[PDB]
Amino acid sequence: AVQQNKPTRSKRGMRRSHDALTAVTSLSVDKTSGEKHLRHHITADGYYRGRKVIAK
Amino acid sequence: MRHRKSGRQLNRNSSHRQAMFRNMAGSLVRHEIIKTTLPKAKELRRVVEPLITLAKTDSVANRRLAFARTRDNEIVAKLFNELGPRFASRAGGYTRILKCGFRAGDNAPMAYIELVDRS
Amino acid sequence: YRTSGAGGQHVNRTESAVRITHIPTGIVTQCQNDRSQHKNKDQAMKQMKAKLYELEMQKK
Amino acid sequence: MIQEQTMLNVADNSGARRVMCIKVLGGSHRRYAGVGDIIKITIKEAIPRGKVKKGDVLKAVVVRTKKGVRRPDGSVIRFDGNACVLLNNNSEQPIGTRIFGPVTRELRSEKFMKIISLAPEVL
RNA sequence: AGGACCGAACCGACUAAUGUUGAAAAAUUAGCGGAUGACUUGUGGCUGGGGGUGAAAGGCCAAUCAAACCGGGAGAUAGCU
RNA sequence: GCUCGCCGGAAGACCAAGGGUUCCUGUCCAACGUUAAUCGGGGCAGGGUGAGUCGACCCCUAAGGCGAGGCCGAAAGGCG
RNA sequence: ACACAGGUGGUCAGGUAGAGAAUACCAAGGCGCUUGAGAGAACUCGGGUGAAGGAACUAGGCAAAAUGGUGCCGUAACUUC
RNA sequence: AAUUCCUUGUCGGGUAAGUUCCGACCUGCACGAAUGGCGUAAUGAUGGCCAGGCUGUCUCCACCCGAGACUCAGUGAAAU
RNA sequence: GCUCAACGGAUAAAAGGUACUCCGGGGAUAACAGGCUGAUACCGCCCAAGAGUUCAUAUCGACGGCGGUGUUUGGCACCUCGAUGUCGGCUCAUCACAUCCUGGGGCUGAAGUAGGUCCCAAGGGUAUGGCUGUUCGCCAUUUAAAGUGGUACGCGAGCUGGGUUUAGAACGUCGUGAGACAGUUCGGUCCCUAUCUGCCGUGGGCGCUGGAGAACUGAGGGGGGCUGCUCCUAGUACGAGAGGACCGGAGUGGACGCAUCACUGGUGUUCGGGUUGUCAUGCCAAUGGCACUGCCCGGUAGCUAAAUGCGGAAGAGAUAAGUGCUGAAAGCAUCUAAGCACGAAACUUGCCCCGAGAUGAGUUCUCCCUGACCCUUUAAGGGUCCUGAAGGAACGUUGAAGACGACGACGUUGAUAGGCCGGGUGUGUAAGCGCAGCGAUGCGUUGAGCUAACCGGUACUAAUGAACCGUGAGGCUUAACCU
Ligand SMILES: [Mg+2]
Ligand SMILES: [Mg+2]
Repeated sequence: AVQQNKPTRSKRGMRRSHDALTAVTSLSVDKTSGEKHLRHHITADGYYRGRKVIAK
Repeated sequence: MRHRKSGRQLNRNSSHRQAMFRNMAGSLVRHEIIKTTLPKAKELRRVVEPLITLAKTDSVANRRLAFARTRDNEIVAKLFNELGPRFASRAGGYTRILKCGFRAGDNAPMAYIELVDRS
Repeated sequence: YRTSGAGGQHVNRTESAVRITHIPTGIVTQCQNDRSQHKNKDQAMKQMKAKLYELEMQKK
Repeated sequence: MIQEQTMLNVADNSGARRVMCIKVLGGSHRRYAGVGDIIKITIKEAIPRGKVKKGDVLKAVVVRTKKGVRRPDGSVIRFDGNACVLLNNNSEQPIGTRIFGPVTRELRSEKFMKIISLAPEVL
């Protein structure tokens, strides 16, 4: 229900051990607008797989 | 478990899943491309990719499921008059999915759904 | 066995209630008079004995 | 599949009308029994003068089940009435004589060659 | 005609699940009883603590009642922790 | 803006009581808002309530409250 | 003590169905209730359906299930009629 | 017996089986006549007992519908 | 001048109730539980008066005697009173052996059948209801049997709250009374989001001394083990008959567990039909929203049991009790002492599952890497420029895989989903058009129309070029070979 002792801050490191984030490995570069974007996602400009998939 | 099943609850009851794809498919036919979330595109691949099966071929009696879960007849007048003859030879796959970043206020994964022959 | 007098853990948590029966005839005799079971068992020894003298008597 | 507390009808001319199973027999911890089976029953309703009496405790064989008995083709045989034929407690033979309604082929045995010979209809 | 009848509002709170760091310092959801009278509810008015009031249960008197609250005697007194 | 959904002897309109700027515009997003907020009953700055007939006041009076004198009571006061 | 599932008096009474100010669906009118978005395990909270059996369950048919309107026929004990 | 210790008194009923209940039995441990006695239609969110109907109460649980739980963002307590 | 007699004498002078209660404190002191103790209790043993016709010792055992158990009632007041929640139930249990069923024996006052008692044996099995808060018990009817105990007389941060044990109320009873009753009867709030330990699952890290991909071996651990009945042997043995077997064999059950959806069903709010009231689609005709999915009627896939397949072994070893064989000590006798055989659901195996973090990190099988230099505290050294393999992760499509993770399938060469065609499937003969009928409605097209999860196909869409990660022949020591 509730603890009987104060937990050690060293345990607090051990509980937060697996709690770390994870960044992106590599960004998919466009081949026409020539810019990095998310793999299997469109660019910020509206490009995907080279072509202009959406006029913004 | 949901072995061999098919259907996402979408955290909504079935009467609202009914009534939401009314307007969502009801406006995609209008503007030919819209911004929605990706599970409301991926469950909508069980919905809108069959809601273009709605858009196959004109009779008189085929004006009616496109009244039924749509409450609309103007969009009926767009489908079999213009879009039926548009997609006259495509045997499936009338759409395309564009995962377009995340929604601001809740980090919801958005996407663009659209038609294949938009231009 | 236990009696079901009022008091609880003085009553129900002890074996203050006795029952003495007969092997060849089958004549039970209980007692729950005082708190002690030997104020009951030995009393139920007397009451079965009081039945026992009547067994020849009621028959005859 | 008849458990306790189950009202059954009567299939012979014994005299009872309503019986009720109080014990499933024939096996250790045997929770259920279908046709071809023996149950201890009481009698809840009888005719004003018959072979029986309201409250007699005796055995019976189960002959018609609403639940169903299967055959090796896959065909399951259900009924619309749950009736039984009353037996002796000791000789364990049927007491009545005139069998009412149809019965099944699972009922036939050396113990029950007697009933099917008196049955009006055997499937 | 009725301290009549079924039953809304209204009024009560009998059962059950909830809830028990709550939506809520007693409530909701389902039902329930009364619902033309010994009815219910406004606006005021009056009764003050060994007193009040009470179809009475030590009930109620500003979320507190076998002696209200606030201030003072008063740093009551404590062979007790 | 387009549908959709709910309430509808109300989740609509209207007052008293009570609140006392919340009202209307402009501006701002630190805090406040159980998240963001470009928004707000938030901040800031401006506005905005017009009466012989409506209400109060006012003229009556009830329960009641006070009380000249008056009566009673150590005093304070009690009753009228 | 909160932008609190509470409490708070008066006035107002559209349509269809309906005895009705019940209920339903609605109009006028007003809102979608201040975290969302996923996933579709146990597990509780609510719900719906259930073979055969029908109280055996249990302290206890608790709750659930069931009954339900309007006419008409018919209606026992007993009665303080 | 809302009163009876013994006491599950005895008998009858009821049930397959009834420490309950309903009839008697009177041996009233320790009823009793306005701190009333006995009876009583109607009445009761009153106590106990029995039946029909009814059904996941149960045998013996299965399956779906939602609200959380779990995943990700934003915020972010508690008793100890 | 005082039974100041509670007699070193609180006052001349003083009774109660409190379950409406309250403070101050106490494990200095009660009630449960633990503790010690074992009187009592329970369970054995010794003696043998005798009973048992005779015959103590088949069966029993007077009078007595000796132990064991902690298990009854107790004793004690050591833990706990700045809290250790108790009766019964329910849910789950687990242990003991002093064994209830099953197993193995010995003796019998054991013909058989059936028992009696004793010993071995704890693998597995070991009722439902009526009554009552129940426990217990009685009863009914089962069963192979309905074991007994340890467990805070197991189990309330799991449930229940009937009983006891608050305040309300009443009787009987007691007291003048307020009130009280191991007297009853009616009514009466069961809180806690889990830090740790423990447990059930499921991951991450690093390790196993070049790296990677696999297959395993199996240390060790777990699961599992029940039984009736019928028939044969056989009416055989036995017995006078009645009755009725051993052993061996077959069949079918019960109960349990695993697997499963072909069947038989349930469910199937996403398939379909019927239908009520209302609202809207200009209006009819059609639909649709809402009304618990509005109310029904049904049904695919899936999930499911009540639906159907297995499962308990046989076998081996070593044995327990027990039976022996040779055989001295002990010219005989003698299962023991030397030797030696048999002997049970216990044991170890045989059965399945887990399993090399088995740090003792094992095994075999396959793939990858054969670039350059500086530094000084010269080595399992540090750094720099080329190189980036096997493969890996990441990302997307996804799953009869899943809380997440993990797992599995697939990413254009491609069938991974979705879509599409084909098919089946299920509601049950659509709409519109005719036709008849005053009409409601019926008939013609008509298993038509529709069709969720499904079966066969289809690249129609969505599964991206890359990049990332991991590198560049792998310590020392002898040893053995080869040169
Ligand atoms: Mg942490
Ligand atoms: Mg012994």
